[PDB]
Amino acid sequence: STLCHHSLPALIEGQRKYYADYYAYRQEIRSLEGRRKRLQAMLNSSSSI
Amino acid sequence: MDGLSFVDKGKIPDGYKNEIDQLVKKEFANIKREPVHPEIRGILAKRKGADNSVSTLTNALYTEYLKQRNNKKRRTPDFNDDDDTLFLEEYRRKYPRIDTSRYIPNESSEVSLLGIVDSYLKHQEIVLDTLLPQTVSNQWRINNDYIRQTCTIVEEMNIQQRKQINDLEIYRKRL
Amino acid sequence: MLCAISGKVPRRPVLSPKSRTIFEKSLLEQYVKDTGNDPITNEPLSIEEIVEIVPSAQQASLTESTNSATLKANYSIPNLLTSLQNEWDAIMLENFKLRSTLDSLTKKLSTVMYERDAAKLVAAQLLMEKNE
Amino acid sequence: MLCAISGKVPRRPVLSPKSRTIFEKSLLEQYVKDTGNDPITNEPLSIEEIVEIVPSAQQASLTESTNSATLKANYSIPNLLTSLQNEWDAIMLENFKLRST
Amino acid sequence: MLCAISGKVPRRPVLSPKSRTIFEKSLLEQYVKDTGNDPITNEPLSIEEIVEIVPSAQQASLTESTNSATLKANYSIPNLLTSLQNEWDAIMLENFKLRSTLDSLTKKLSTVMYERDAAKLVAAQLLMEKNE
Repeated sequence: STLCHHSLPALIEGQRKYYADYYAYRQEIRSLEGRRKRLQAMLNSSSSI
Repeated sequence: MDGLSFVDKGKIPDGYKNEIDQLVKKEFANIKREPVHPEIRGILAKRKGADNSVSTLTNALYTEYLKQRNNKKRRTPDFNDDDDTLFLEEYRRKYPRIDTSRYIPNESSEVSLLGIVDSYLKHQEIVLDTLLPQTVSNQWRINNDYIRQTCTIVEEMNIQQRKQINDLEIYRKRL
Repeated sequence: MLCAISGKVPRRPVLSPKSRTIFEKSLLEQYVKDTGNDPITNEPLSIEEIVEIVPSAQQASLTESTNSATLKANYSIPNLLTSLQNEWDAIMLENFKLRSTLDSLTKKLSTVMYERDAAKLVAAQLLMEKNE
Repeated sequence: MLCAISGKVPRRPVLSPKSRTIFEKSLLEQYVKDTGNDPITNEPLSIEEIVEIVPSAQQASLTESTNSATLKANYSIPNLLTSLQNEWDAIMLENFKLRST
Repeated sequence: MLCAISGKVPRRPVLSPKSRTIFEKSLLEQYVKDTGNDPITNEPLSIEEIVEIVPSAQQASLTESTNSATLKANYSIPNLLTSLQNEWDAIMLENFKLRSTLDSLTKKLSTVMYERDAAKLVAAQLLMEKNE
């Protein structure tokens, strides 16, 4: 009863939360790289007028 | 616009969030909705296996369940019949089941059926007298040990998971 | 059991030890006379090595009673148990495929919810900067 | 051919080299492990002396296709379970008759 | 260690080299016959790649004591038949629950995906109006 009703569900809910937080952290890293690229692209586009 | 920037949640007033929720509702109304989103079809296309006999039986049961659910909703809305119990009642009504109650002896019972029952009882007696006493305690001990170790392992996994979540939240706070 | 040469139920079943296969006595004896070899493995075989399968007296009474409906019942307990086992394997695999699809859908649902909320925040910032 | 113990068509046929008789593998192995003897001749027999009969590919396909073709009409799990119960009752009646006699 | 399909203790445990995971031999062999793939990774897998694990005698005792009707003092053939029927009922109920859940989740996911796409559209539209 303790395994099936508590410990497993808690493990799975933790795993789902970790998966979601990891995807979020991957997005944040991509957004930081994308800010640096968007700054470079703005510069290059202004230099191409 | 793939690089959705991480906007700091605290700086935006809630009025702009409610207005954006309304605007997103409006555009979601303008979007034509397919019954399954195109992206999901790729996932669901992995489900298609072989047409095993079981798959036909389970499809049949689920389809008949959907028909009975519809008809009941059309007849009596007050029944808080959990879907499980309704499915089970339908399966019990339609499909032939092992009837152990035919083994209860009665004065009117045929000698054949009494003899069947007597043989079943005699085998049960032999097992209970000679076999189970020697093993049942050992079986329970072995199962309890295995389960206890499993519980310990799953608790350690839970701890390691919470640690991973915390470590990741630390990393996210260093960015 | 069928004779591996004739494909018919043998009237005098014999076992070749080399191939561990059942034959009709007359067919195996004739093939061994003609070739000296087992017809399946081509290993050398002699008439003295052939094991003649004795039908038990019970098997004789049963092979009269095989017209009885209780042997036409194709539902021997081992066969029923194995059919049940195969249906259990099939159900277990269907359930596993279902669970796997459900889990993948759940991970997708979470990912999409995060995309939606980040999008909505970006939109609310742009709307703020547009009304100012 | 039928197993000399069960009177049914075997699923893993084996030959005793002593009695020169066909049995179901599981039944013969159990009887030998209990008694150390062949169940018919009562001659001493080991499990390694048992000759496992290799079914030809036509025999394998026939065993699968007889099972398949005749179960096909009642292949639903509920029908399987009902048939199993009825077969158990038949066996228990036979055992009871034997014991009574 | 439980079979990664049934969630039960495997009676014959086998390792997939692709997923490095333990399965019931019958279940994994059947899945490979049906799909040619590993059930976890979907990488291609042949039957000859599966590494059958050799059970120690203690593992045998574990397999026969775990999830065995012989644990209970009501052990009898009628009770076995009833327990079997009950397990079949539970499995059918589980399959029904899985299907009902998957349908509901598919609908919820589709909804949230259309909401995400709408939000992305609104964000782009706002950025366009701000840039005009």
